[PDB]
Amino acid sequence: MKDILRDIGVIARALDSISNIEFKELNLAKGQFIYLVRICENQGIIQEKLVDILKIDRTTASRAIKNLEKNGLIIKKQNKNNKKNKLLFPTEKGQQLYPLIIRENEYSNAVALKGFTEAEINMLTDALKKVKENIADDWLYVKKGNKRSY
Amino acid sequence: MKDILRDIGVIARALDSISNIEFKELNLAKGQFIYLVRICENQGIIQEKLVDILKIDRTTASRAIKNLEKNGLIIKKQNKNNKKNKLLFPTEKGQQLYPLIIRENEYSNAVALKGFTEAEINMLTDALKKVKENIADDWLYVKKGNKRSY
DNA sequence: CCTATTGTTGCAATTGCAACAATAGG
DNA sequence: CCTATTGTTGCAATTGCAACAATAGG
Repeated sequence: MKDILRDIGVIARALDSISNIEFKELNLAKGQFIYLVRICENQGIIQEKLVDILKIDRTTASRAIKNLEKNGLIIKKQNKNNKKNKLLFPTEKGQQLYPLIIRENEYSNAVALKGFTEAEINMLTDALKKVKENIADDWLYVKKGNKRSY
Repeated sequence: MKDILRDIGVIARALDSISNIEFKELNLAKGQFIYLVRICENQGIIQEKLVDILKIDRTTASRAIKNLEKNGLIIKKQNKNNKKNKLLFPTEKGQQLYPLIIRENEYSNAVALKGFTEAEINMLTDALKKVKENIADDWLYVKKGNKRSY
């Protein structure tokens, strides 16, 4: 069985570090861009749903989202039928940053996917989607506190 | 073209968070285990070379390597020919941790590579190798300070 | 002498395990 | 009432852009 955890970890460290440095121009912090991007596509969704689809810690997302709302990029309004859910909507400062973030994310994507044909990227989109699903259960299994057996 | 950066970010966050909590029992910090894995297999390596292979910040490294030596997990040695380079070697408690660490990583890799035939993982190893190489230039590009033009 | 390497700290922010809250929804 | 959901703070870290120092190797 050949390792894959290493390269995927390397590739993510680079792409995230590039995005952090480039987005510091737009005053976005270390990991704050992954939230607003997802919040802009799915308007009004909840911390717990983002925590699930993004696979980050809940407390880490809580304070990181507190700044995006403090610094005026998103707004957390509540629903009349739910006293606990906080529906996270983007502001006009956030709606204008989304087309720019898509360009850095897409240009970094084109640099990373340089050399692949249209069929090769789909074979890689499917392979990564499968790996993302295979690891989803064990992430919450360890996140809850349960001990793995190996 | 389709997007690949998003899934790669999710997979690397989950695999890292799983490894962090499970290596917390072995008194390794938030991201310290990635260094010791490489130092054990590359004895006499320098901190700068690790920064290049792992694609993490140089300041993030140096501060983290300090704890690795401060907590007796590795050792910083000086050479005769070079008063600038610090050849990094693991301690004895560092060597005994290596077969355990590549046992959790090995199993996390098997969970991630679930349902792939032996050929499908090679088509994935070779694919991720290019993506790692394709992004190698642009990361040091931005890290050094030069602005990127789309 | 000169420039790229190799390596460290000053703030200042993020990160995340506990540990604790409070509603949802039976 | 009960339990899963959803959420925030306490606090001790790591993390990272500046701003530095110091030898390597011409």
